[PDB]
Amino acid sequence: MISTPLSKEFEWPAKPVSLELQHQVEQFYYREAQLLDHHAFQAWFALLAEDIHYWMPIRTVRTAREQGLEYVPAGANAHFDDTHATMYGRIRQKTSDLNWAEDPPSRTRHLVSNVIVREMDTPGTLEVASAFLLYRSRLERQVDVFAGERRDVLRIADNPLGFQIAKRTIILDQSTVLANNLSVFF
Amino acid sequence: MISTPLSKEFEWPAKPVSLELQHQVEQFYYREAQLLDHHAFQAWFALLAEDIHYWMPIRTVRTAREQGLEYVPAGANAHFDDTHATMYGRIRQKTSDLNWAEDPPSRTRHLVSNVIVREMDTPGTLEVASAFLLYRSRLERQVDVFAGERRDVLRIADNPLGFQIAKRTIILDQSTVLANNLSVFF
Amino acid sequence: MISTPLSKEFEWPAKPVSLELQHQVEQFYYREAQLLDHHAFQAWFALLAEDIHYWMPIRTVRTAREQGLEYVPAGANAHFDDTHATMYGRIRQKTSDLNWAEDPPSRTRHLVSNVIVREMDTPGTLEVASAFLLYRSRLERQVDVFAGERRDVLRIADNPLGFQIAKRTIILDQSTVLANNLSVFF
Amino acid sequence: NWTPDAIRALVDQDNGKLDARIYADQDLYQLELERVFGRSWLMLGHETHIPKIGDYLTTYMGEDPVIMVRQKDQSIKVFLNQCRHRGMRIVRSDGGNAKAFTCTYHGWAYDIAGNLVNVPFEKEAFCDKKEGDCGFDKADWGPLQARVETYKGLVFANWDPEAPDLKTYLSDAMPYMDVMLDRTEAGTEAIGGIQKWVIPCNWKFAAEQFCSDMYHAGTMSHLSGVLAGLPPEMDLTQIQLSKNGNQFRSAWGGHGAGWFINDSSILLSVVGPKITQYWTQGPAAEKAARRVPQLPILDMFGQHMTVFPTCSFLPGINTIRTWHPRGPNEVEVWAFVLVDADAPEDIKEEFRLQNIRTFNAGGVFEQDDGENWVEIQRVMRGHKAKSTSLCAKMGLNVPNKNNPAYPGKTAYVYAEEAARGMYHHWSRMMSEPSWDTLKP
Amino acid sequence: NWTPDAIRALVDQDNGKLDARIYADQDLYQLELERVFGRSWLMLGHETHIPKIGDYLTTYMGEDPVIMVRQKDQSIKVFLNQCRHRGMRIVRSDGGNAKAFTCTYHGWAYDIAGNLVNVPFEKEAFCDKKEGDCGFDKADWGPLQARVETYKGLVFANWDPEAPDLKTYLSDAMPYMDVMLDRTEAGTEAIGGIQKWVIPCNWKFAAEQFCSDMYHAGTMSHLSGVLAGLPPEMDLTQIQLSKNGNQFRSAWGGHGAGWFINDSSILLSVVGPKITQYWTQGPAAEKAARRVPQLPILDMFGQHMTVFPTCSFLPGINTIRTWHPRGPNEVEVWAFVLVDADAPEDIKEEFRLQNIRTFNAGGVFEQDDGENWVEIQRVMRGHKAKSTSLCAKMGLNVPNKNNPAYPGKTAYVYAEEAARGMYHHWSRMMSEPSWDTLKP
Amino acid sequence: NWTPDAIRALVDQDNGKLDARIYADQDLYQLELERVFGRSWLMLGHETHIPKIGDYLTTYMGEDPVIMVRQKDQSIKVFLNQCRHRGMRIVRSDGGNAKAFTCTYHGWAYDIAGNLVNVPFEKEAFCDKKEGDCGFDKADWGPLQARVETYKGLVFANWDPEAPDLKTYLSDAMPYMDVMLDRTEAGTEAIGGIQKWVIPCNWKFAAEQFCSDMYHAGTMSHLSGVLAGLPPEMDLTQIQLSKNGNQFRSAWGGHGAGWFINDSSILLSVVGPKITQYWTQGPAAEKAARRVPQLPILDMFGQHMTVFPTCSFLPGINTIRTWHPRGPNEVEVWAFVLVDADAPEDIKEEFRLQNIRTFNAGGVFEQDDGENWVEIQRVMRGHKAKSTSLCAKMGLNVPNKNNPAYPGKTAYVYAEEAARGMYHHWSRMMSEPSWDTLKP
Ligand SMILES: c1ccc(-c2ccccc2)cc1
Ligand SMILES: c1ccc(-c2ccccc2)cc1
Ligand SMILES: c1ccc(-c2ccccc2)cc1
Ligand code: FES
Ligand code: FES
Ligand code: FES
Ligand SMILES: [Fe+2]
Ligand SMILES: [Fe+2]
Ligand SMILES: [Fe+2]
Repeated sequence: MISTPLSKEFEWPAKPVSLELQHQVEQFYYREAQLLDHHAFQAWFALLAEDIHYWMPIRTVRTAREQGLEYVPAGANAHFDDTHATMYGRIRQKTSDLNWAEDPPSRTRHLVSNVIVREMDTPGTLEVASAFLLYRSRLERQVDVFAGERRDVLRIADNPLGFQIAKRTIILDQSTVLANNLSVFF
Repeated sequence: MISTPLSKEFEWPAKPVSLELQHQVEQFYYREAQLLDHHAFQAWFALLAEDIHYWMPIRTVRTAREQGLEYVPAGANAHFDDTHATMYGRIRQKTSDLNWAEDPPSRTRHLVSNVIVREMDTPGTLEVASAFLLYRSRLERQVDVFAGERRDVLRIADNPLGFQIAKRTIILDQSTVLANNLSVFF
Repeated sequence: MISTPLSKEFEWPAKPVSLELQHQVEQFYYREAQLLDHHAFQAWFALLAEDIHYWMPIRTVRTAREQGLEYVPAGANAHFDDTHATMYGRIRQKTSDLNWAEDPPSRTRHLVSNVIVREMDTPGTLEVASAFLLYRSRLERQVDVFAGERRDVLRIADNPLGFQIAKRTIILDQSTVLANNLSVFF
Repeated sequence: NWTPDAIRALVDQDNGKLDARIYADQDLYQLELERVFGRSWLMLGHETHIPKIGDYLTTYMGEDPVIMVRQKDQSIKVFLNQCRHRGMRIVRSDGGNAKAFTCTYHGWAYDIAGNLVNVPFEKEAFCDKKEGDCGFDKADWGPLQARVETYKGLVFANWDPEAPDLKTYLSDAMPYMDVMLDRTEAGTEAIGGIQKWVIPCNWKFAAEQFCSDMYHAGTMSHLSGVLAGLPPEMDLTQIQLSKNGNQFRSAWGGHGAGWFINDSSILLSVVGPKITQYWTQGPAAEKAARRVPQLPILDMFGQHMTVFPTCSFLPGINTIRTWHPRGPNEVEVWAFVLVDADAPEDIKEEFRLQNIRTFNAGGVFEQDDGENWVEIQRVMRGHKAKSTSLCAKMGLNVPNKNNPAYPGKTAYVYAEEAARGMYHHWSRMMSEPSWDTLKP
Repeated sequence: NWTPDAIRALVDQDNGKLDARIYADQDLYQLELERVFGRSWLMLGHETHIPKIGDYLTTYMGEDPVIMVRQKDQSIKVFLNQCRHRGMRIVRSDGGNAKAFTCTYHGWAYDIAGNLVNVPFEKEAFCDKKEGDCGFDKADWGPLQARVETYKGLVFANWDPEAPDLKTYLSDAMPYMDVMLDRTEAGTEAIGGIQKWVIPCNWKFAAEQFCSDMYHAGTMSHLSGVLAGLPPEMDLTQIQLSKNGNQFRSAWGGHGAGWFINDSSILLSVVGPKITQYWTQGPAAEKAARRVPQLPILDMFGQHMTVFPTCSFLPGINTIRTWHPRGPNEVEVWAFVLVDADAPEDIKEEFRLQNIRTFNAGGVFEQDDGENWVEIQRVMRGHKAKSTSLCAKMGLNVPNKNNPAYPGKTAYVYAEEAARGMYHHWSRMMSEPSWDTLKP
Repeated sequence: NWTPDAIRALVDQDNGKLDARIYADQDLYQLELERVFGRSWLMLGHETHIPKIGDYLTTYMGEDPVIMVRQKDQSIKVFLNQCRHRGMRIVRSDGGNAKAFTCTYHGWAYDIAGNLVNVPFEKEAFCDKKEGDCGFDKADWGPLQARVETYKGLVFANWDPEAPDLKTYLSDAMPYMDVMLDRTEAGTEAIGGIQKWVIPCNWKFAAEQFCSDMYHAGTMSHLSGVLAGLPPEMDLTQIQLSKNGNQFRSAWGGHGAGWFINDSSILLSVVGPKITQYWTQGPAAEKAARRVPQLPILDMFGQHMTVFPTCSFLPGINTIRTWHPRGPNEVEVWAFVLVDADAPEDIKEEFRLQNIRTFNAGGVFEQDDGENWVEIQRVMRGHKAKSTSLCAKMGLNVPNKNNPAYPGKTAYVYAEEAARGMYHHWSRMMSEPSWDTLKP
């Protein structure tokens, strides 16, 4: 369910998807991770659909009675809130050789696990939840560890990878961002 | 083998289990992780069998000749040593809104990988080894990383998830606990 | 492709491998991880082929115009550059009970994910890319986290695990090694 | 042990020289907590963060955690987030609504004014017959209160009762603040969500940049950020540069602002055509021009500003932040977005999305700023590098760079007059123990 | 540089005030290592940890790693886990059995008494004709030895030869220790497994809590912990509270204990009905009453105690721990469980499981304790928060709170008399250089 | 505040005693940065790292990042990797080729000599009519330059203009360096790839070990490392030991070397039979013997050496490294491999693979070395352990241990004469402010 609160668990289907579909989704994510971890930003950008919404909300620290205010809602400030056009600009920056935050480039590893797939009513469209561990190191000694969950809408596509990312919502397991920037893609 | 020393590797079967069974076990664990990472403690507790033994032994630092004393044995002090009744109390605490260690609640991510399944002689009963990375962050800047291995006894059940946890032994890759508490479930 | 630059992404096949083959490779890696994480070094060494080349290049920090110099090339200094004979010596050290760097032994966890398999032209020979998170803790409080990618050549073998490692190249997501040593196997 | 003469020697505004020790010395940082952060007006947030009675926001004054809370009489009180019993944090939430603040350790309850109102077992353990007859009075044990003043939406706080009032403290810098804060009679409002991130650098690097440093933006710091906003058919060779503008140094306080004149290029790159049009043309722009008559605001573009020590903002883009110090080698950025309360919904939305795109932890401009600051701090770890004499000579003794259309001391857009003013006032606060001489 | 007068001013027992600097100041911590930890009796473990000849346990005295080892004559010796050659850790294991301790660097071997007995190449490199003829003697190069004394199972150690003996050091607090330690002629035994975890807080918060702080348990710190032990049909509204009891302050030393009277509710919540019955009714309880005649132990429930500075335990629950300091902002808890050696097997098992459930790194009570302490330490990082005057007035000048049935100075169960005593003795050790005045 | 007398008391070479405070004291470390690292000749790399014009290597002098760059006249210049404007790192790459070094913050460009050649907007903002007419001159704002001297391939640098030249600084230790550096007229070359890793220990432990400590290798530190090189049919019981050899202490400077005589066993274990043969027999070995006539180099095996303070190498194995200090509790090892430029390709390859196997972050020898050092540093955190009097008596007053075949002061292979010399010179540099007395 697309509008499930990010505080609440993913709405997995009654029974798990087929072996074949699980394999294809996982293999797509592994290939996506390969592109990012080897700085193939143009190839990675090709996987983003024309109607992509790339969104990472701000998480807050709340006590018992106001836990419904944990996530800063849509239509407010966020870490990422992007379209195909704005992501294009980000990619232009990353491949410019003038992006000082990423020149010298960061060494990254996108660990992809806990992949749960749900088949949506539109044929070829899937809602997918996954856990991630993003290890980032740069220059001499800087190390930043990111963990969390991604909730994607994926569509079957005629590209070599077989899929395109239609929507991406990133749950980051941090309130205050502990890194100096978010100069890496999730 | 249930009584394999925790210092020794898991006794995997002669040949790996079927694709279908591997899928069902992994998907169960991913769903279990979703519940914990989204603080659905009552739903998670429902997955624990009535005869559950939830156990996490203390690990010690030993030289060559006394390596057999690495693990503090059963029937001695431990990090966790729990039944269905004691786990019920833990869940009552977690959902009380008075558990100050978890109010505000921690942000967790249970990464589940390296799943090895063994079919036991009792039909529907499985022994499962898996590796975990538990990322925990709370409040402003606190970050605790837990890594290790879980050795479970799982039974097929008529619940929506299809399984119940009959036994859980947690190998934590730490001697001295580096976090201020163990206020998260493994 | 064996000679793909380590800076460049893995050359995955046109379509992903079969479900059966993916399962067998992953299960082999999980079993390999079990042996290392439980200090079964002699059993682990048996998985290394007679013609094994175990190699971990040094990574450097480079700006835009000299990014082709990121990896210290083959035939130069490296973190690991090993044959069956030199690895045998390493194993002799690890099992001697005189290896002070590993006595008391480290507590390790080899998280294996992002497994991408490619079938080579030689029947039974596979090229495999995978991501890893190596958690290492020892003594009272020491913690070292390693992340990166492994690119292996695996051959089918008549051993209980079904495979032997013919080649291993380790991409470590670090330039300066942040740990005091590399006294663990990757 | 630092002497007033030794501290003053670290900053030379007459010769344009800075001692690099100011950015990394631990002993100097401890003196900053007492002599700068302990008696300066510091920005905590906006009035719209706490609109209703009982609404609170937890924030910082230096390294001290504080509670900013709306009172029953619509006033705002600020007090230390520390229980007077054993020092436990009273409020553990980022914000919300409360009727009382209760300590989780022993249950000491405080009202929204910061008064201790409930002590468990007071009758049984603290007194004999009547409350207070054994030396314990709840009125004696409330957390430290800070002075609170608001300036057109922004909430400022100061510990020191001897310090000047906010407006006197702001010197002649208020019109420059009004470019963002006083454009409409409706005032401003904060878009929900304060973004918090950690940069391992000294607070002065960030404070100076927004105070006096247009130089970095006009050179090579943000070439990739500008390219990010350009269409596929356009590149950096086609876009001009920008060389016309001025900067402002406050008469007192170390406040500073800088802007380009008659060129919307630098603003257009960050905020786009829709906001640029709103900022310059139409009823809203005309109203703003009337409300800020001391400045030719319609001719000003890409403004940067710092209200000393740590309140920084960019009028036009409307990002605003406090730099919370975390030692000499670390800072926490607490940033939020301000919009005109009466602005059309499509304008508010544009401000929201363009800010996330640009001046944000993951923004195309902000990420390159931090990378510079972190590397400076890392080099400062060296013994020779920490005592280096740094160049603050830019614009010094250079004639005919002022602009009579702007109030106060002005210089060229690419200058460090406001920077020299910031560090001069820094050295004044650090060397003068009394407000008898420090006050304007 | 701290003067004796400046140190004494940090603690005011006559007015019930504490300076918050005691919990975070780095210079004060260094003085603690010398003047408190360097000359206090510190608990290392139990005799049952090292029952046989050659058995050893590696532990800490402050931040100094030490080896606690059983000798051939059944005595216990304690010496620094540091080789006299280049400082290498001699023993790298948590415990076990040894005939010798050998350094891995250059092979210097020490006997179980701590004497240097083997130096490789001594004949070739260290001497000319006979051992010692060139100035090198193995007898000169043994690790620093500590004074060792046992009190009814517990092993204590002290570096200072001028310090008073253990029993004199324990003042009038020994009967209160006996409630747990001297219940039977069989003595106590430690359940296998010392749990070690790291809490980022000052040691004094933990030491004070077990010394004088029943107040937190009777208020809101452990509401969720109590609920954890309640059956499904019961909640917190049905359970009473508890208000009858006393606390004890030692005549000298800063030791303290607190307990409830004639109410087993707080004990029952932690240990359950089986242990409560064992603690109060039957031959074992009757024997304990005879063995500790100075206290009405059968009427005492949920006791807490600290033996200054860092030995803390809870008689009835039987958790016991040492707080190993790790700077002013961190502590390591080394905890284990004690049972009566002659207790029935089902009672020993109940003690084991109830302890893991409650007072343990993951226990339902312990986890809420640490969370309070960590947050206090985090707030103390602030400049204003670190110098706050804290309230230690609880029970001061409040009359008729003593209990004549108990030896020494007594106050109400909810009081800080024992706390004021702890901090007063702390200030004494920190300000008085000689035992000529410090000794009781 | 440390006085010259208090510093000298930390090291006693006449009695063979060392105060453990030298390894962990923060105040002593800060004095090391000024009085040791700030005026010593430090190794940065090899000439082959920067063979062509414009080639550069970024490295360290203590904690100061520096750029080592080849000039147009084939000379080498070394200057601080810090922009004079606001302190930004000028070069962010490990190495490569450049025509200019440009700062990313404000675009200040420096030539390969370290001269400031381009300042953006200098005409518009820095001057009035002509460059320099308002007090700003680019010649005034270049990064700090270091003195540069090469010794047979190795590049050394020193900040202090008052310091002695490199060769005078090297005292009588140069022949011992030539065993590795001057074997052929073709010189040496560095194998590509500098391995960098972080060890949490003091630099002096590593520096001393390579200076004077064959003792650890001949005892139990490397038993597992030796076993790693043994064939399946061989074990440690079959291999002998080695007891014949000498060590060298420099007349001035604290340099030291140690080696075995007439026994290739220790070398064979590390480098194998092919290198051992190359090192001892044939035209290459014969040539080396002629080129180093002051030493019987053909009879020397398994040599270790330290050029004070932090240049360490092992002639025969040909690993060489700089220990970059990172506080009193941490060091960075920057290691590379040297080979004779004219050596056969199979010999160069053997040197390459045997080095990775042995003296490398993951090597079978190196890993056991670090483990010892890290544990020493961890124990030093204790209050009693940090002030321990350590034994440096090895070989002191022991007669007839010198060897007349070797120049300068010599002792037994298992001795600490060179160690006592290292720490004595350390104490001299730390206590004497002027080169008027410090110079040889
Ligand atoms: C400090 C921070 C940001 C800017 C700035 C950059 C681009 C456009 C307008 C202002 C100037 C100084
Ligand atoms: C310090 C630690 C624990 C307790 C305590 C809590 C509940 C029941 C009995 C004692 C009191 C002070
Ligand atoms: C310091 C470092 C290494 C060695 C060394 C070890 C084995 C063989 C040759 C030299 C001696 C001192
Ligand atoms: S600390 Fe707040 S009530 Fe005791
Ligand atoms: S350090 Fe223990 S023998 Fe040298
Ligand atoms: S810091 Fe290098 S140009 Fe400003
Ligand atoms: Fe900027
Ligand atoms: Fe408690
Ligand atoms: Fe060595």
